[PDB]
Amino acid sequence: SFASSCTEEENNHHMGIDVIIKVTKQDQTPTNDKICQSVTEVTESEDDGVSEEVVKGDPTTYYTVVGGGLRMNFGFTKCPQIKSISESADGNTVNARLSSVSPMYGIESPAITHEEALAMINDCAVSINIKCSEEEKDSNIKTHPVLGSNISHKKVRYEDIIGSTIVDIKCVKDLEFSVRIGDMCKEASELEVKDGFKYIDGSVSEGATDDTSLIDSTKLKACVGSLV
Repeated sequence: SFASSCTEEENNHHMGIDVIIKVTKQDQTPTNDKICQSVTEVTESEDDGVSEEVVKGDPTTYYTVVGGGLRMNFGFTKCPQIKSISESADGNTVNARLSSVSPMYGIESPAITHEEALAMINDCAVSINIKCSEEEKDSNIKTHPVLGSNISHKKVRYEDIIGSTIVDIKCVKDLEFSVRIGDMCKEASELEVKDGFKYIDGSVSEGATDDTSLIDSTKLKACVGSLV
């Protein structure tokens, strides 16, 4: 049930996901504000060569965002599709935002039942892997503005969404993360959830909290996707 706009209908939700992330690199790291160097998509459930099993696990789409002196890898398993990936940098910090796109922008997306949405909320899991990059090529920024999920990072019901968070401490000092799942047309109280953590000074704090100002989104730049 795809639609490119927001209509009034029960048990018919345009569910989306919006990931925001702010990384503070180590001082002793080489300068690199060259964001959106590359963005690649790939979906594999550990299903390929050398890894055969009787029971194959859930497939997982990985997004690798190279820029700002970092290689950011995000793994989504059973989550609303990601259609927009933006980034930005300044100083030793690099911000990135990965999300679905709301029918409000005129993009079409699936509308799922209230029940199907609750299960998705339960299964959807996001993995985080952040490595250093020496990549020096030019930013490959899009010509058009960043489209959004229409979901805000306000404090709402907590949901164990975020999984493994692995980072190369050489270039990564601090790291703040926020994940939001909800209706992209109109907030549905029971289907609005969020997960997040604040890795500061080597310490991790978890839980839902207001992150509407984690990053200044107006600074974000749309990254162009590529392959191979």
